[PDB]
Amino acid sequence: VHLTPEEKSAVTALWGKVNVDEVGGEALGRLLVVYPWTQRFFESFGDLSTPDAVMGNPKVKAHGKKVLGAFSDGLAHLDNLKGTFATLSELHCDKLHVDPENFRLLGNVLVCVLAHHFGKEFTPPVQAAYQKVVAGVANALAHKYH
Amino acid sequence: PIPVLRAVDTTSPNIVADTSTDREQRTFATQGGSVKPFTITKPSPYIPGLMLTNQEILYQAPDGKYYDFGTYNTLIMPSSSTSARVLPNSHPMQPLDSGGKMIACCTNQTSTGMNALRLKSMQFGAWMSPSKTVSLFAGGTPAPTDTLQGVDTAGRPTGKATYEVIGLRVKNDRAVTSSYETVVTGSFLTVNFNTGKLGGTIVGNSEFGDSIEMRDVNVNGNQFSGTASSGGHTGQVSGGLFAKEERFYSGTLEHPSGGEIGGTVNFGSNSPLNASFGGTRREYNAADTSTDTSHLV
Amino acid sequence: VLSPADKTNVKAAWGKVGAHAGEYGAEALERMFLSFPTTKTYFPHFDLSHGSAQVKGHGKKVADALTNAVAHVDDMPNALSALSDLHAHKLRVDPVNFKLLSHCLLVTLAAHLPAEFTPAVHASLDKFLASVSTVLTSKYR
Ligand code: HEM
Ligand code: HEM
Repeated sequence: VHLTPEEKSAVTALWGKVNVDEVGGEALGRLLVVYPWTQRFFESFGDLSTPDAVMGNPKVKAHGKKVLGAFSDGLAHLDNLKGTFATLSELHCDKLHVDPENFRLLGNVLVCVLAHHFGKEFTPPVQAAYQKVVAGVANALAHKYH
Repeated sequence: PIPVLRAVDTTSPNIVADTSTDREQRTFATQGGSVKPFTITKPSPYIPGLMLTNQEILYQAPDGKYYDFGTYNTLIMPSSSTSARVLPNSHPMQPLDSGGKMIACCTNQTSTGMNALRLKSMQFGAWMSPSKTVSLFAGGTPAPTDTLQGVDTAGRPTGKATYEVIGLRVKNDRAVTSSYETVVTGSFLTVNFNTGKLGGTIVGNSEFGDSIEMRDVNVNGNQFSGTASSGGHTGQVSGGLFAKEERFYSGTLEHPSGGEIGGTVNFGSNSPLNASFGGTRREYNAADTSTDTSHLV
Repeated sequence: VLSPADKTNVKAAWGKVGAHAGEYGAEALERMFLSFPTTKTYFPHFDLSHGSAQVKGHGKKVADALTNAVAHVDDMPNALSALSDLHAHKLRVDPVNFKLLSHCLLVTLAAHLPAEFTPAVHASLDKFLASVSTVLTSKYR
């Protein structure tokens, strides 16, 4: 992913305000609520029958922390996402058989969560920059299908 | 154990004080202290070799020293386990280099669930001296009067607005807070721009002490002042509306100025009843014609 | 297929947009054109720069059409027939483009309606927009 100076500083300046213990669990939570079939991959997490149940599921929150972790990792390696995400791509594609459309969906729910938190600071060009990042990540995560 | 907060060095070429008129801060403080605008240039923890430059605010204490707002000098964040959110009523203050202690409302980091803690244009809290005297404070970007609610149509402020707020005292070397639960339990203040009045109650509890009831408080532009009572004492209210107007990215007006509010209540020199408060606009309506301070629902 | 809950969630959230709907409309289009510049191909002789009155005008049209949809949420095929004529018969818009603009509307709504954009409501708005999209992308004469 090439980011512009203005783009890069914008993305990182916003990322710095992200509460890294909550925002990942938010995005994953919204994935499970907005695209409910994704719940099937986390049958082990217990009650996901309700939006409140989902959003207050401690294993969702915990696991969200890790997925945000990976996106944070990604920001430092925008120029080698495939390399960085190689182990994870194997997990998700070869082992779980997640349809890669769902990687794009999560990227987009994360973008919605950002805009939700940052409101008018999430300007069209700032979004466009985050789209490049989430598309990079999703493609890197899908690499083993390609 | 909570670590010691060291004063910010504003001598650095990275920290540069902001002398623009539009970044002018205003502060209400029982015994001095003010919030002060800076531009601050700092590295990113997420991409190396970057320097990011952003507008920010620092707290200047009465002893002259400057402090930032971080994890340890801000109110215990409420737990996220349920849908529900409780604010603990008692919070530790952070020891400073100077001997003193500090508490403030919030950082600039994201959170969910409890709107009165999500301040963007103001801070409130308290500074304790090495002598154990306390200056409680509330300060920020004042709401420009040209873009207060009703002004677009009527050239003067009109209507009502209702704010959700948290009050703060210091008792026994701890910050104590008004009851707040998600609302289920909270504190509401309502400004009537028709009558120029402000009404409402900061709801007390075991830790905070008695409620503070707004008695006769007048509003003028983006200032207010007057009287409150709490447990048979009378206190002096001083405060203001905060935050610039919100605009669509086109430039069109989206929300009027004054989406945030804050102040102090002063019961007496070094009285432990003294309070700061702050909060966020929960409902407004410029065409409201009511002449009382009953809350918008 | 929208649930009854989904319908009221959409009515409530979109009701909140009120007379700023044109602004939400134009901002979603600007977000689309910047984030996904292949979508510009459908507007070959528009001015699509940051200020454009043409984008503004168009956004109000889009936003009003959605308000019409919301008002007729139970029978959108009949309500939106003329727009299906335009988008499916005349324009032949690839449906991917509707996912792109739907995503940009969701982002516009999250940025401006932070009280209202709960997880449940986000879910309804997405389903609603997918349903609108299906209708505008179908030939059903
Ligand atoms: C860009 C999108 C995503 C990222 C960055 C991501 C990242 C991760 C990470 C870091 C882990 C932890 C693996 C470990 O601890 O070694 C993980 C596990 C997992 N991911 Fe994802 N993931 C993404 C998308 C998805 C999607 C869309 C699904 C399903 C719809 C999914 C399902 C899972 C599952 C089921 C596990 C469980 C592994 C286990 O319990 O052993 N992921 N993911
Ligand atoms: C929620 C989704 C959409 C709605 C509600 C919508 C609605 C409309 C409406 C109301 C018009 C104008 C009809 C009139 O003049 O009375 C229009 C025109 C148009 N729409 Fe859409 N639209 C949507 C999505 C799209 C997308 C995704 C594209 C292309 C990427 C597209 C391309 C166009 C074009 C090219 C026109 C004609 C503009 C011209 O005069 O050159 N629309 N749309």
